[PDB]
Amino acid sequence: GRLYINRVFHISAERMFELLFTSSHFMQRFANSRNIIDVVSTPWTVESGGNQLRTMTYTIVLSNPLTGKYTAATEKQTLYKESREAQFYLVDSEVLTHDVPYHDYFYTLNRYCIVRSAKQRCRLRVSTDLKYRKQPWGLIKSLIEKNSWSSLESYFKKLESDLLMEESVLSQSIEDA
Ligand SMILES: CC(C)CCCC[C@](C)(O)[C@H]1CC[C@H]2[C@@H]3CC=C4C[C@@H](O)CC[C@]4(C)[C@H]3CC[C@@]21C
Repeated sequence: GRLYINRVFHISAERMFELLFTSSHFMQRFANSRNIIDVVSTPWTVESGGNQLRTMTYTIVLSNPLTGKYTAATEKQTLYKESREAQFYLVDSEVLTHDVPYHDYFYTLNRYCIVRSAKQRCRLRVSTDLKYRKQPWGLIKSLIEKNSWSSLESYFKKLESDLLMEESVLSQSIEDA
């Protein structure tokens, strides 16, 4: 679909994963700045396949005249079995909206890839794709496209800006010790 973040940070692959995929204060501050409230999540849970599973719910406060003031959302995060601690993290995040128009007809798939670059460095790669169900006809999908890609771009750029500010204070704190 679209590649929104491709960057090497001066944060370890371990710390980057715990920043993004645990109930970190970093994520709480970032979600608030994006008007995402009432974040509820699970711990990472193992299943028979070997992959790990984490699910979240939250409410997105919307600025769209075509939508209501709020929409419920559900996120299912899949950490693939191929991941190795502090070395390689590959998460597939599927996001469902529940109160926007045509919410039954599409969802979003975000793939997060964290690979350790050096000793305290990592490369984060986030790609985004829209998925469709029930075969939305004609005008429905073009409306979905024009009301998603720009909001997803705005979302992940603010995350990259916050990760860079995090990199600047965390790498300094580690280096100074
Ligand atoms: C047809 C037309 C009336 C639809 C308009 C309303 C749709 C929204 C509001 O335009 C949706 C579409 C994609 C939705 C985003 C998809 C993925 C994520 C990543 C996750 O971490 C945090 C929530 C977030 C940013 C979702 C936010 C809500 C988005 C942006």
